Amino acid sequence: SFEKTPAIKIVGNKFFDSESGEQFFIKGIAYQLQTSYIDALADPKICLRDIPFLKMLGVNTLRVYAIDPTKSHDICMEALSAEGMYVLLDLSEPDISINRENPSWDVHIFERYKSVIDAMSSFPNLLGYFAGNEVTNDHTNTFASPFVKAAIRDAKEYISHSNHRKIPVGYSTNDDAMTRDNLARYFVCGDVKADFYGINMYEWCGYSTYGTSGYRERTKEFEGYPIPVFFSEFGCNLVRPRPFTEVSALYGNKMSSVWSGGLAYMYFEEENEYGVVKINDNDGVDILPDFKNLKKEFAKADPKGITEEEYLTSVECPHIAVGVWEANEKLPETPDRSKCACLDEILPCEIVPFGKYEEYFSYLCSKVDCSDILANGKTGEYGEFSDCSVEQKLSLQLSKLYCKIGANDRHCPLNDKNVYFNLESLQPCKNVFD
Repeated sequence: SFEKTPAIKIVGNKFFDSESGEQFFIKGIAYQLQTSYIDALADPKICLRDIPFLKMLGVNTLRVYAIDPTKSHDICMEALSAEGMYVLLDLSEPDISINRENPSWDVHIFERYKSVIDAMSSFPNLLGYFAGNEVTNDHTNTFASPFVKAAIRDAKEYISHSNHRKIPVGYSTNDDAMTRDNLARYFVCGDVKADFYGINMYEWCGYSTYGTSGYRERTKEFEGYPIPVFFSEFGCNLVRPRPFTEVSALYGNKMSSVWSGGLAYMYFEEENEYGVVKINDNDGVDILPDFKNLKKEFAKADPKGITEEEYLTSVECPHIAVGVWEANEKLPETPDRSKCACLDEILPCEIVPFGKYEEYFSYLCSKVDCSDILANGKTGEYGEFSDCSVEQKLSLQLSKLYCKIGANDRHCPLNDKNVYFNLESLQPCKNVFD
């Protein structure tokens, strides 16, 4: 039973408890142990150790960056519900993410997102999904953001055309001044919109103020923004112990009318000095001085919200400007698993997954036309097979060189142990093919 955590819903630019009608404010902390990620919410001994410490801290929300969808989460998710706690969840993992330097929206990443959605959507205390975290981070990689918008669209589509509660799908961004307005506008522009928007906000350092930190200016620029907005991370570590005086500002009357709260970064201490606890060699919890300051600030924080009943009584995309903003409004298409699966059956020359990609793409794309696998977020040109996996794309180009050479001897023209002749290509899915 999840009675202590009714589903939160979005109306306009605010969160609301769907059963009480009261506005929901996030008082959170990031909770991530550093598969090749660790999924503490799949390990009862870890989460049941930490939840009593989370309870003392006074949080109602965790941010989790990676779960293993092949594992069960009901024990930890029920234990969290018992203490009134919700989860914001990233859909990616470290090795399956939109790469900001070479962005793609493809079958491999989309399948990861779906699996996470399938693993976690039955939990009423799943607050929301992040389709991206700081993908575009400065003016040289804004062309990554159309790939993220496509991911939001396709994630929302897949949630929509399914049996699940319509869990909102949003985005988490950094705080680079040259890109931040454009990013905010881009994610609510056109036909595809994020459902909510978190900022990783570290502008308030030590004993700062509302007027000197930048918080006032941020608050004024997000006032009237059409979707819920909050601090997906906060807790600058200039001075230590961290005072967390930003918490008083965040949940004060001025900021609580714009921001839906925030999540401190983070629970575990991990060589970066951001923890509120340290895990000892016994695997027990040692409370750090930060914990008490955060605890005391969250306890004082009493945001003045509005009831849903009371609250009840598309925008232009940024222009393209070279060097500054280069995110095309035209998005890549929904990746097609069945179409890309056909390459595995028909292609003469295949390569098993691996530095070598960049090397082997440079090589093959000098000998054959690679337009069919390129994805360009600046111009909105996406090749026919640009949604396929990193290996299928490479296999296609190698197979193209093989046929162009014409030898027809089953010698694939690239010397590498991962290259092999595909015997399935001699057999008679879809003749739609190339």
